[PDB]
Amino acid sequence: TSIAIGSAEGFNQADKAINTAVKSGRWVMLKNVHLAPGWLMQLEKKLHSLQPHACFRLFLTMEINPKVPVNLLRAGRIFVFEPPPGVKANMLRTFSSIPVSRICKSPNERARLYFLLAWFHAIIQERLRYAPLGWSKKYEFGESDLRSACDTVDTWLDDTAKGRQNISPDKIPWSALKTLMAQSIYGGRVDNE
Amino acid sequence: MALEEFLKQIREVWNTYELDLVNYQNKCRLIRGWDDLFNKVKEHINSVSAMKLSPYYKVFEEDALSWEDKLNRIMALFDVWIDVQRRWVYLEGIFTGSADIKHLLPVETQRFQSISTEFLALMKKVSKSPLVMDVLNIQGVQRSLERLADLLGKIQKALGEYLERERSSFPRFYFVGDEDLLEIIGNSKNVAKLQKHFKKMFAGVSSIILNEDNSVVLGISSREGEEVMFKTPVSITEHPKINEWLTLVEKEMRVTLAKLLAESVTEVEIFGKATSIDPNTYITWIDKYQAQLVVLSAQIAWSENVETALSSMGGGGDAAPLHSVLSNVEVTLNVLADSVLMEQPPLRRRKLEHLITELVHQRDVTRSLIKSKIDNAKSFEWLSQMRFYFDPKQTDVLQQLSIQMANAKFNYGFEYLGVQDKLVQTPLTDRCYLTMTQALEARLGGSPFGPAGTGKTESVKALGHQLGRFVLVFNCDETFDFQAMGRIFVGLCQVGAWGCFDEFNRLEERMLSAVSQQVQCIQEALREHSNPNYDKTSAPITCELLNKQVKVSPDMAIFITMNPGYAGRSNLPDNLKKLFRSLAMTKPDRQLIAQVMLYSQGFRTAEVLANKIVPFFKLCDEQLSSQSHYDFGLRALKSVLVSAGNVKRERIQKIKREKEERGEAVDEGEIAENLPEQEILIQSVCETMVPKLVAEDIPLLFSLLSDVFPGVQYHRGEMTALREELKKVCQEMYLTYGDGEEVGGMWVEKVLQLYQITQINHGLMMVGPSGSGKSMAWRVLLKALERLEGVEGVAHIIDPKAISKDHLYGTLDPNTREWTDGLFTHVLRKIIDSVRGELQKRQWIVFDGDVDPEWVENLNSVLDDNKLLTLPNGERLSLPPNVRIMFEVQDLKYATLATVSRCGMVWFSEDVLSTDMIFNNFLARLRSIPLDESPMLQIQRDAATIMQPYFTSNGLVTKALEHAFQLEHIMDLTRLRCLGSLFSMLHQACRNVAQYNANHPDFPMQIEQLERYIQRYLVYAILWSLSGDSRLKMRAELGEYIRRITTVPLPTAPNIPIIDYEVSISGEWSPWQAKVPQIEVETHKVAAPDVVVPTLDTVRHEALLYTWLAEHKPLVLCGPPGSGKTMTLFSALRALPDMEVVGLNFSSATTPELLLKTFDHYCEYRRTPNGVVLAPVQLGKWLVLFCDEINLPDMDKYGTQRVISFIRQMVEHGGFYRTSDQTWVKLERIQFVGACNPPTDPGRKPLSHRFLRHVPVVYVDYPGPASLTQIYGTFNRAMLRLIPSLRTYAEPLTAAMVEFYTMSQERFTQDTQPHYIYSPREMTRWVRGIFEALRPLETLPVEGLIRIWAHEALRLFQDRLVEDEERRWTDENIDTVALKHFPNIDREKAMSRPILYSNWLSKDYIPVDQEELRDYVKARLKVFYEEELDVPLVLFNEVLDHVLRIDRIFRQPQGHLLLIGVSGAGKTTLSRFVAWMNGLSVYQIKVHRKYTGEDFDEDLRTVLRRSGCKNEKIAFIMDESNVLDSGFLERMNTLLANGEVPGLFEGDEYATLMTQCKEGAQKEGLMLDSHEELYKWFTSQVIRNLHVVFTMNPSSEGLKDRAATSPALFNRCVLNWFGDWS
Amino acid sequence: PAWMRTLHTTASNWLHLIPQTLSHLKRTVENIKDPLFRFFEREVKMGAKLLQDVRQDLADVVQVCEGKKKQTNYLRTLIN
Ligand SMILES: Nc1ncnc2c1ncn2[C@@H]1O[C@H](COP(=O)(O)OP(=O)(O)OP(=O)(O)O)[C@@H](O)[C@H]1O
Ligand SMILES: Nc1ncnc2c1ncn2[C@@H]1O[C@H](COP(=O)(O)OP(=O)(O)O)[C@@H](O)[C@H]1O
Ligand SMILES: Nc1ncnc2c1ncn2[C@@H]1O[C@H](COP(=O)(O)OP(=O)(O)O)[C@@H](O)[C@H]1O
Ligand SMILES: Nc1ncnc2c1ncn2[C@@H]1O[C@H](COP(=O)(O)OP(=O)(O)O)[C@@H](O)[C@H]1O
Repeated sequence: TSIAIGSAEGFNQADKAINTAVKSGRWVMLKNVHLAPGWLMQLEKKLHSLQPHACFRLFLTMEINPKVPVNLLRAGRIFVFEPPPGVKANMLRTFSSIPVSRICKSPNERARLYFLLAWFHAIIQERLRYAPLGWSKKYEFGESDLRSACDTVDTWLDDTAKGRQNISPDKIPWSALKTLMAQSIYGGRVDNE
Repeated sequence: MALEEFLKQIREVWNTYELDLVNYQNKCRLIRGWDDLFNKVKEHINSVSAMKLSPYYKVFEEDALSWEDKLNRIMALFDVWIDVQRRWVYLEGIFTGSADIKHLLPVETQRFQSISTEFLALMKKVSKSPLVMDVLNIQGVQRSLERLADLLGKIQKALGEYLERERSSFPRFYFVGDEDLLEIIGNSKNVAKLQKHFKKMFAGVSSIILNEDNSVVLGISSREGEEVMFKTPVSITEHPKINEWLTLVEKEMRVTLAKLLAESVTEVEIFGKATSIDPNTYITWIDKYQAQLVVLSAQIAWSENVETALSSMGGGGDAAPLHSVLSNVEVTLNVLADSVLMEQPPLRRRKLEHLITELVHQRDVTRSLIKSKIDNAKSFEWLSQMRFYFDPKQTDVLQQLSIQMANAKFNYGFEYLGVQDKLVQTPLTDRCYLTMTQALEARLGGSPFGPAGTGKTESVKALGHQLGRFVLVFNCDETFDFQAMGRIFVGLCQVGAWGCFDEFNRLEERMLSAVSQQVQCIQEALREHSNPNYDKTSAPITCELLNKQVKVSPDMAIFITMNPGYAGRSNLPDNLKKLFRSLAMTKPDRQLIAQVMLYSQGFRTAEVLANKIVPFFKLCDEQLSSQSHYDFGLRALKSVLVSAGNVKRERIQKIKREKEERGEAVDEGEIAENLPEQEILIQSVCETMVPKLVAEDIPLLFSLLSDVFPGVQYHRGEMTALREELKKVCQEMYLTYGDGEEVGGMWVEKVLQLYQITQINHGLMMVGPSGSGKSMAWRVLLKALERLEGVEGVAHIIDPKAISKDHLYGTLDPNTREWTDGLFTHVLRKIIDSVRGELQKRQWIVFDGDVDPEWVENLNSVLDDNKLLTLPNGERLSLPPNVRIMFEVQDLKYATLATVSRCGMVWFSEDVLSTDMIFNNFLARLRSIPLDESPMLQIQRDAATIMQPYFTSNGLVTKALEHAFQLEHIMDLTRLRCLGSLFSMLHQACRNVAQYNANHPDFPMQIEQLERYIQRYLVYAILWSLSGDSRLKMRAELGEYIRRITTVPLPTAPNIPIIDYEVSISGEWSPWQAKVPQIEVETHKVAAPDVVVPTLDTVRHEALLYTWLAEHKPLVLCGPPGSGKTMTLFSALRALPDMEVVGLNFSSATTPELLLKTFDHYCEYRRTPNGVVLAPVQLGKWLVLFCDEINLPDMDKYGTQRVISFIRQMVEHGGFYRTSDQTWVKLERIQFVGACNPPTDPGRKPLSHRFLRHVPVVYVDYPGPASLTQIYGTFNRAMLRLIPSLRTYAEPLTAAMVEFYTMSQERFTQDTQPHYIYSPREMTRWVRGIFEALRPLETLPVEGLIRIWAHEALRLFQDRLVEDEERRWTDENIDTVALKHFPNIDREKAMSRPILYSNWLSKDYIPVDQEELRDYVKARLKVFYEEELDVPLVLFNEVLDHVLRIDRIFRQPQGHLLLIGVSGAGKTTLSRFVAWMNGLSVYQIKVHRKYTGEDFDEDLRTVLRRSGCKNEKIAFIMDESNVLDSGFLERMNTLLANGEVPGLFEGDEYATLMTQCKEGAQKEGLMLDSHEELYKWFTSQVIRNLHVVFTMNPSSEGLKDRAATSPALFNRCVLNWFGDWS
Repeated sequence: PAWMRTLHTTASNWLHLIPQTLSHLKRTVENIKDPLFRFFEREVKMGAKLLQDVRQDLADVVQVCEGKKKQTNYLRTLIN
């Protein structure tokens, strides 16, 4: 049960979902909980005096914000999500996120296209670290851009390759992918010539 | 006798006038012809006033008087009846046509049956005798109509659920408010009333076409008159239900648009694949079909031609038929350009412009395709374009057309868009189209972000219109919460419409996170709708919105346009950002948008014009001076290009008219060839940009024009008729009019520029410093336009910052989801509805006040081209063409680029309104308007003649003002503040002359005496107006300068300044010292609160304040705390018996609500023919609202004090707005006096210049050492008369007092501690304490007097000290001062360090031994333990000191304590012990976690009831921890300062309090019956009985914060620093 | 006080470093036609205004640090 924090009915839904899941053993995720620190303190106090089901899990997804209560941080286990340390780590994360069955489809060139996409994403995200030289500003090149690029690659490869096992590299729609990534997927965030 | 003839005419008209009645479905005879009746009443009222003007009026006065009353009554009745009738009509249609409402809502159905019976009975009575007077003479008719209106309103408000269900029935009703939805549902039978509501439910359908019966819907029409005729007309008789035939109309609209598109495509296939096109055939085809249809057909033909050419070239080595496509496009473009070069009908002209834009885009695309050597139709260089494919073989007409971009495929929605302004399709609108279509194919939203003026909101609209979608634009703000956005989403999903939520980042971050859920579920529903596995035969795709299953239409989409570069905007959560595909729209291609715009408008040199005009705008941006109101962006180029097209059309029409009236020879080609397009563009550029320019930038911009456009000159038109109207209006308004370089020419030019801007922009801003003539400019323009065009001008002036944004725009109730209209919303909706003909008048909504993004960014869609006021409840109000939105501001330092860009600017400088103009206005008003309401007029005329030489250019007043601007004043000096002060003082001089004439009927003032008096008083008033708010040194400087520069006789004293002299009525200077006698105060009146020892400053300030108050002019006293501002004001008001003063104590949390509570208590609202008037309950008395801390109220982040804006509106405009019903309330018999500390003091803010313009400021500084010596020597001489042996010690003692005071005031300042404020208040308390000690004693040696003096010095100057070294300094310096001024005394006897005084061991206040006091306190503590509190206390010396101090304060009237020290030091326990000793009952508020402001109000009511009605002495002990909100501190501040909270007792609580006060007064033996006397007695009792003891910790920043949050804690509470235990 | 003396020395040194005079450009009928002058006049105007404001503020700070003049709200904010 996924609930986005921020509204009073959102708090009611969160309370009801937690009360149901601590008995049924289902998972409850609450997003952007950093926007309600007082309700976070109340939630920590509620969680301390509780004996939930063995399979119950409560995920609280937030941004790193000093307003998050300290007692909640001590009560839970913290996982920090941030850009991967390097190109190799970025490519490993990309290859882990993308399902194997998606890459290993009918065209044998899809694997190489996905590898090139992963390398491009890793290079761009690593260039983001050097803010004035790698880019001009800290662009939000993230997972959404990678997913959109993968969807575009899949769409245009299935369009060009009508279920064939192999497609000649000359026939791959390079212009389509390049233009859509430069103008729509990655170039949409770019506001600099 | 013409008055009698006209009265007889009116009598005959009203005796013959009958209400025009028309039958209503055989139910009753409804009144018809409201406009004629209202116009007749207005005309007769104006005529009666015109007769009141004449003198002969008297012989008929009473009769005419009687007439107006009847007339007024008539108006009043018919100001209600119409509304009533209208309401009933639609309510009837809801309770009769619909059968489900009786089962759903039976109770108010029966209620409406009863009220309908009453209404039909009344209508039958009217039908029996349709005479207007006979109707007016019906008993209780007015009350009956008001009761019917109230009941109808309650029923109408009790119909929300039915309206929601009806919205569910017809989804487009989600975009219609409850009022208009009720109107639509009720008036379903009478279709003619629904025509004004179709614009809110459809994109381009403004009205529908019916037959003569109004039973068959033959088609639809747009706002431009374009009509679409249905192939299958919709029959209303077959489908009586409103929603059913509305749905049929919408479906038939789509079907007929599809069929007409098919026919248009079949027709336009001829023009395609054709080498030469006949212009007549193309024009006939264009006229045959709609604008969107002809553009769509052209796009389809071009796309199919390009596809055929690419299929032909697919071989690679084949020929290139793409050149054929380019040639056909160029031929058609040449035909279109030839067509737009000659006169065309406006609809065909717009069609031709759209076709030119589309074909220029097509030509560019085809040239790009040819240049890229494209031979395959599957090349992405062709696939990335927007391609239109038509399939005539498709059975479903709605699916015959497909629009494809890359892999994205869309179906045309076939929504009728009317004639929409098409956007040049530049490269960024192509990139925008590509990115947004990619987002749509992924079932995501679109997010074009970037600065403002880039195309984000229109590019979204243009893409939606290109796909034939209904795009709804929403101007988001912080009030778009989860529920409002969810309901908007429900409406969009059910309708199948595009939602463009602009300024999306203005929502709260929590609200964005919450709305992410709805966006995600909507996108999931859309994605499951896209899968081919889904079949429409199955259950429709639904989503979970607002706990409801809402069907989702595949045509729906969500777009958000935002500018992330604004600081203070919300950050979208990542889970919300991942739902949208973002695109940076930063640099629009302005060169192409111009070139294409000028090409489509008929300019032959469009390329040269664009290449000259875009760099010109860049040059203006980068070369003119940087101003906050300058905008040279895209919304300013498109404003110039549109104006250029309009000006070219006007010039062509003018040339044709000249040719017609001079011979007969007209040729379109000759005119087009011989036409100065350069001059047209320059004229538009000037008309748009010159008004905003500052004086120095005009030559720069004209030099830029000469550089970029050499040889062309801008000669502005000479609007002779408008200038004559302006001259007449200025003459009747006492305003100076001038032509060119004459006095006032700049102002008249600014007025003409404002008139020019009104015609181009529906949003205006008059930007300029206070007193630059903006208000007079637009008022005179409105009156002149009314007199010239004959259109009545109505202006609604709104102060946007004097009220909250909720009160300005409206409030959505979080519980019942009911919308309450704000001020601007109510005004705009009333104009739009046009119940009383508001659409036939020129409506100007002037936002006079400060502009900040928070309130004005809600007007982006209004001041844009959407012209829509978007509300959170999904309602959209279209701005009528006759409405102008005006912003009269003094600066734009807080407005953003989005606001500045959307509005036309007129810059008024202080040089526009010269000082000669103000002098002329003053002199004309003096010579014309009598001061009494004629000997007074003759006196004014003579005085104006005498003052004429000095009120000239380079005159005495002008030079004096110029010199005074160089001095230093306690407040910022503005010209109009000084000029208003001087004019008020001169009016007072004229009134003084009139009073002298009245006092001497036999011998009135002669010419020479009047001249002498007026000249001397002019010098005196210049001194007191140009230097009143400055120190004595600056007053002396101004006096010396005037003596240098004046020819008026002046006092010949070698060193005494002129400021020390007054002007006697005999026309001679007389020293002020002659009015300052050495008075002898009574012994029992020593240092009393109302006793004032006259001094020079006292008498001068009293005279000045009397001068300013007698004119009812609001005024301000600025000075250090304790200087004597309140004392001087009360002493001056004592000379004005017809003035009742009410004291308000401003704090940092003060809002206009305090003033509203004071008005609700001391004043009353009454209804008059002219509106609502708020006047004091007392008759013949003027209420003086004395605000004591005017500059304390909090200034927001945009530099505005809301209460200061409220007071400025109430002074400048003479009233305010009631937000309960948004009604203008006019103040009567109310004036304003304010007091403040200098703005440089901590916590004080500088008052607005607009506010300071209306309030003269007088600087009341601390009395000097000589003044202090005089005042307190008088007090000490009065006091020491009790003991004769001490009388000879009156002179030294005072000196010692003064000396020590001065020393303390020099040693302890606010730099060390915030509360280190020493004032003559301390000296008054010193005299009071010594007098109280000496009063019971019959004799006393000098040593006892010195001991009392030292004790009082310790209690006043040492109790507040924080550090020990400060207290040691105070002790040592008291000793040294006493020895210095009292030698030869027993030092040890009078200065034994334990200086303790107490009345516990005796009847009198005599010195007490420490050990005896300790034993007595021990015994009293034992009794205290055995009776009240059994908490043993250890007694040490500081405890004895503290209990003595607390007893001292508890024995004083209105004695409040502020004990500051570490928690646990015993402050509360000692306070309770002393209160028990003195017999006071201890009251403490029991604060818990649920303790709110209402609980504190109840506790305050209990305390006030006990201490004011029951005569019970109460010590109210309050701790800083008990304060949970700032309202606690506000009420405590008011109670501490005044002794009564104004809004604490209201409703039945006030009645109960009045009954208890009457009982208490009867117990005391007083005869009080009136509520005012009862409240005054209650306040006196509360003052005498309630002692508030405030305890807090010794915080550093907390004390400084409290010094501003609760000022009375440091002025009315004695501060005792207990601190920590030493 | 220590911070008062430190701020006094810093403000005196800053006043020594910053120049004192900057004369506005003179308008002429033929000077306006030159875009370079149209830009340099803006440059000099802004520079002179900022220089005057900064010099006045630093002089006020030095005056406060010596106790000759009282602290105001703007002076308190600037010193902070
Ligand atoms: N044409 C005129 N000739 C003479 N006096 C004028 C003229 N126009 C305005 N004034 C006077 O000059 C003063 C300016 O008032 P006005 O209301 O025009 O100023 P404003 O720009 O609205 O100031 P603020 O910004 O404070 O509202 C008033 O005394 C006004 O009556
Ligand atoms: N391609 C274009 N062709 C013509 N006018 C355009 C074009 N792009 C923007 N405009 C105009 O620019 C102005 C600002 O555009 P708009 O989208 O309202 O701004 P914003 O992006 O700040 O919301 C409007 O007058 C709009 O019609
Ligand atoms: N001429 C005077 N005669 C009597 N009291 C005076 C005179 N001048 C100053 N004072 C004292 O100055 C104080 C003024 O305080 P108040 O009237 O509250 O002024 P403010 O509102 O400016 O603080 C009073 O204590 C008053 O007795
Ligand atoms: N002189 C004293 N001797 C003994 N106990 C004291 C003394 N002064 C204060 N106390 C203690 O203070 C407690 C309550 O503190 P209180 O008087 O309420 O101080 P505060 O209100 O400043 O917190 C009492 O229970 C008592 O024990």
